[PDB]
Amino acid sequence: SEYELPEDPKWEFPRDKLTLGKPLGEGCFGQVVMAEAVGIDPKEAVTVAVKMLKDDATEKDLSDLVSEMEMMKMIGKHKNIINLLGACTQDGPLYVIVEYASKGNLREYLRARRPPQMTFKDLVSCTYQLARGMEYLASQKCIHRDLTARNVLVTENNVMKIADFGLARDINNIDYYKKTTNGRLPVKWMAPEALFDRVYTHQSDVWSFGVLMWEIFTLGGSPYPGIPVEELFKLLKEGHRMDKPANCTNELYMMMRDCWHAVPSQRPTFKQLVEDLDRILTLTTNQE
Amino acid sequence: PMLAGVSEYELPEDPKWEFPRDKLTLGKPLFGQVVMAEAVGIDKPKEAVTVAVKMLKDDATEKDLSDLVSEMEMMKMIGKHKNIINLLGACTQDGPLYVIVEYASKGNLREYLRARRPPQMTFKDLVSCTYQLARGMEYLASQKCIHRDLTARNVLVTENNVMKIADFGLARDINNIDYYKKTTNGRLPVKWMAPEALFDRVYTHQSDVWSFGVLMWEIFTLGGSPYPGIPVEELFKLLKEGHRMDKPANCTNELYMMMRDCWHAVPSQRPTFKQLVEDLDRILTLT
Amino acid sequence: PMLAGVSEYELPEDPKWEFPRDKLTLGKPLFGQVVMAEAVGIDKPKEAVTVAVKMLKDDATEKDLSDLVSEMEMMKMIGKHKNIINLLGACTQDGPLYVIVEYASKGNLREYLRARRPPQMTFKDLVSCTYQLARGMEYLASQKCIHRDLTARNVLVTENNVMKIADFGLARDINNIDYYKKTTNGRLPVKWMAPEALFDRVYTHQSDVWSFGVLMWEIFTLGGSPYPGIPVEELFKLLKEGHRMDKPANCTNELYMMMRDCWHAVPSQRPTFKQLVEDLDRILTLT
Amino acid sequence: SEYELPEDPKWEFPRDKLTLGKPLGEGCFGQVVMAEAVGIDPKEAVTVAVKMLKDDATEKDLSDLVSEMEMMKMIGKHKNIINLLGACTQDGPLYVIVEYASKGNLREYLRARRPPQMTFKDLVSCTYQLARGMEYLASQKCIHRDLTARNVLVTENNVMKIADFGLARDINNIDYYKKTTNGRLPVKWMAPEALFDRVYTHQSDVWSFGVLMWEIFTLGGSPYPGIPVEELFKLLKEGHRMDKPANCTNELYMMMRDCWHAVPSQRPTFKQLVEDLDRILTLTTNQE
Ligand SMILES: CP(=O)(O)OP(=O)(O)OC[C@H]1O[C@@H](n2cnc3c(N)ncnc32)[C@H](O)[C@@H]1O
Ligand SMILES: CP(=O)(O)OP(=O)(O)OC[C@H]1O[C@@H](n2cnc3c(N)ncnc32)[C@H](O)[C@@H]1O
Ligand SMILES: CP(=O)(O)OP(=O)(O)OC[C@H]1O[C@@H](n2cnc3c(N)ncnc32)[C@H](O)[C@@H]1O
Ligand SMILES: CP(=O)(O)OP(=O)(O)OC[C@H]1O[C@@H](n2cnc3c(N)ncnc32)[C@H](O)[C@@H]1O
Repeated sequence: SEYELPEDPKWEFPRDKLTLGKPLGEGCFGQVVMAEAVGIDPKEAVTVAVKMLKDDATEKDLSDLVSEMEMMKMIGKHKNIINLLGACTQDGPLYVIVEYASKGNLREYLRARRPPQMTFKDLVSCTYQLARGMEYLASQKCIHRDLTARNVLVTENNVMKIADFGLARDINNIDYYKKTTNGRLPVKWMAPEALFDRVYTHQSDVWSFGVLMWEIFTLGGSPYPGIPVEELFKLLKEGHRMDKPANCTNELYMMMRDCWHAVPSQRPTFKQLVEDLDRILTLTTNQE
Repeated sequence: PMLAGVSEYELPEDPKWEFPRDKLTLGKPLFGQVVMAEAVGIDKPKEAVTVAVKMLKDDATEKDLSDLVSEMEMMKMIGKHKNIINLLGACTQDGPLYVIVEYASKGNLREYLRARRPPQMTFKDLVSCTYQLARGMEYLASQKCIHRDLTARNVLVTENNVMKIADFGLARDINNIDYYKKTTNGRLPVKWMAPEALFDRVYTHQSDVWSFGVLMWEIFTLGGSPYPGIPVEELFKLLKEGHRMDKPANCTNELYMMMRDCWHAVPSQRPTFKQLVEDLDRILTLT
Repeated sequence: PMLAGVSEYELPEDPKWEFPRDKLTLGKPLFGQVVMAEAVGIDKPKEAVTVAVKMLKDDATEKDLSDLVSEMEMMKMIGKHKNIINLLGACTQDGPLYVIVEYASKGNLREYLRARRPPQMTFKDLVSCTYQLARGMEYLASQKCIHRDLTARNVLVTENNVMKIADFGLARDINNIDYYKKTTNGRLPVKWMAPEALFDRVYTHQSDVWSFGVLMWEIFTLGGSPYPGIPVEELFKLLKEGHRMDKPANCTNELYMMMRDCWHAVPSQRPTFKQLVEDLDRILTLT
Repeated sequence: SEYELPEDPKWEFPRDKLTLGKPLGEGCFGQVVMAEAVGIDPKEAVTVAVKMLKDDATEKDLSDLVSEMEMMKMIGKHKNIINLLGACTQDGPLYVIVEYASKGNLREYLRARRPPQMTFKDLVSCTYQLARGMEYLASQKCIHRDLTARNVLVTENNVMKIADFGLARDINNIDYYKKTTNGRLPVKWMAPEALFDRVYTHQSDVWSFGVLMWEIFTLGGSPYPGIPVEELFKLLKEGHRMDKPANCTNELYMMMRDCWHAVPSQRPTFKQLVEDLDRILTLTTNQE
């Protein structure tokens, strides 16, 4: 065969049962399009999203798409993680078929529902759902490395879905100590040890989660407003951190600041973040 | 003297190229982002000229930042040429990095050609476009630079329909070092890569000639996508097996043989950019 | 609770594998350095056993440190096996990283065989050595590890002449990820690399089978150097052209066909380690 | 041809005029052997050193050897830089032919001439020669990146020769800002910005020179005695530096400490180091 990907029958989807449709957008690393997959699971046609390469794809783009597919299989299913539905890997272009999220990414979702709509309780719920998704990811021995609001999708029923696992790693046995340089990660979401010390652990993902929390409570704001990525390397070393969002309580801001402790072991674990957010969410949810 | 900690930024000064931030007004958008802008005095010290500004986005990675800085550095090394987008200035101190370059009102070549397909491009125009690009590459090669990302999407077109080679973020300076067996090329567009760039960890001017051949095919197909119907996923093996693209409809046998020569498996058997310029000049004259 | 700044070291704890520094006495030397040592209680809690300790040198690089840590991590993943050098313990806290492993009194296989060439090795011994190594690799592959650096110099021999696969610094865990198109392999020994590892940015268990074939050749030549008279400098092109090593003098047609099968260009056409073990067991029994 | 290296006639040496001899040692990345080259320059046979690959050479080893050859051609000739004499690049294994230094590397040279022989003036002279070599290298727009005593050779006439350019880079036009990760450089000779900030400049080589100075004045001592490379990353960030060698004056120790300023622009330039060392050397040299 002229193709290269190995067979994995349980996940393979027939190409003649997939109808590609409207493009959902370009990621410079490939493209996602809406599609109809018959019997992907009932011989019913369900709307899905398909990720594939563009004509100017590089070997890194191809390896990233394949890595994302492999990581999703390892992670497994979870309410707060975009679900892998199947793939077309044989006799043709690589198609990774995933759950379609009609409301788009979290940043645009929040920006479109700003006040002159999102309620404070809705923001806490979003944060809780994502903490649960990350707590699950970490328990599956996966480090995401690219947790941003743009990389979270929202379903028609407003469910938060962590997505974009192309940069994620499997740390079940190897932790890449001193060999993960991290030059392809978004600087404004990176923990200091990821930027300077060639490591990346679950605690580094906790730092990114703190930045994601800030994005949520600013209803889709861009991190470190007015501070170019160009001067952030030295500012971070100097202890500078983002300020408190207007629609954030002291308790939630202290949580963000704790995720940003310089010492990784001083940051909360995702298990602890889930416990605290469950308490806060419950108390902010009307019980009448 | 300078006190310590005056700037938290990192780029060194280069006064001759530095442009005042207060003289630049960023406009509508057009790895990073490019936006139109007005630059006062970059040319008449009071006249505002329309330019393009490349900068980082909020989700910039260290590779993105190093690529933008590398592009700026390569443009200074290469120097000015009619068929290369020219660097006009840069804001590198006390703020975000802005690389200011010539604005090309007609967009990239791919789109340019696609929008001018028969229902306004003439055969002579296609040959002219190809010759201009061969001249730009001959100059770039003489300046000891390998571009590595030559595609029609990376060629811009000005108001006066001048072809401008752009996007030097992946380019390398091979004046003294050639990166033999240490350039893995995983960030280059597969459909434009020579076999030795894909498999053998090298990249020479002859690898750019292979890319030029693909660009020629894109041009004579009026912005068509290379290896139609062939996924990049199976191209690695097809290329080793000797497969090559077919002749575009609006292409003469002479021009197609030129493309095929750029795709010889053995790099030294491909023409040099100097030879391509000489041949295209002759063809253009006889057209 | 723990106060901050108690340790300036970086490795996380793993108690079950940690060995007391005061129970380890470093001896004479044997990327880093390996030295003999005496470890009290690593086995009788009062008995000192002779072991080998791998550690960094004063000119260690971050790659050297990450490689030593990776080797330690891979050995824990792989688990114990008769034909794999076993990990005994490690000192990772409050001091230099010491990876403590089984001491093999007879050195590496290359030297072992060279010192036993006819003026004490028998044909049966060579087959036995090969089978033992096939068994070790079959186990490693079942544990979803790709070694990537299988050479006779990376095989150690114990006092009881047991073959032990060693040097897991370049090994990878492919339980869930296979590194497709992202493993460039520039740090692997060229003369032991499968063509797809050299040219196609992949590495699978079938690539280790190719290396195993080269190891078989090293074994039946009593520690000879692969591709004699052929510089690594011209091997890239020779390999693409289909060239393969000749049959060693002390090798039967059957064993040579096995080597040639490990060197099939198409990876799926090579035997699996499981098949190699089954075939070698039969040959060994008929010898 | 089955080989890959391009021709460069002016430097090519005939293989039949080169006789390989005794091995000078293994560098794990290749091997160096003594040899006789006839007419390499007079049809006289001069003793030279030849660097070549070993049978287990990797692609990095091959690319490093070729890079070293290319860098030496760019640097040019200098009294304090090991001289490239020629190479055999066609129709056979790559041989890079260089000046033979009979006294070996500087670390062993100093250790073999310790006191129960080196004089203090000799140590200052060694340091001055190396500063001159580096001042020249930097003016040629080259960053060495691997300046250690083991990487300095000494000739029969006690001339200091900077060697091992396999990790060096040409920064005539490109400076590799934020794209030089430096994971293959010896940690104990690395400036903090080289370790943490993905950059490498001439000022980073000045830091390494300070460590080399310490090696010289301890007569071949190993840097950061008793401090494992494993804990140096955090100790460096915390401002820790090596102590003053016994046979070092306050003036020379202040020079070392200045080479180790955390801020690169605060370190002296090689031009300044050469000027100060020339003064110190002159004053320590008997003028009777
Ligand atoms: C941030 P980027 O690299 O563009 O990210 P990507 O290219 O994956 O997505 C491009 C567009 O398609 C959207 N998108 C990606 N995956 C899905 C999906 N599964 N369902 C709905 N929209 C998606 C994404 O939010 C964005 O609007
Ligand atoms: C190939 P890519 O990564 O999209 O390239 P880039 O990130 O520079 O995208 C810039 C967009 O604006 C266009 N563009 C880039 N530079 C200029 C310029 N100097 N003048 C006019 N248009 C430009 C370019 O063709 C594309 O449409
Ligand atoms: C192939 P290399 O990089 O030399 O490999 P290494 O750096 O481990 O060198 C170690 C030296 O001591 C030998 N050696 C390594 N490990 C052991 C061991 N566990 N027992 C006995 N000898 C060993 C090894 O064969 C070589 O001679
Ligand atoms: C530190 P390493 O990697 O072994 O360094 P290398 O392998 O280049 O050198 C190995 C041995 O050969 C010595 N050597 C290298 N080059 C020369 C030379 N040009 N003249 C004399 N000895 C040399 C070097 O000092 C050491 O003793």
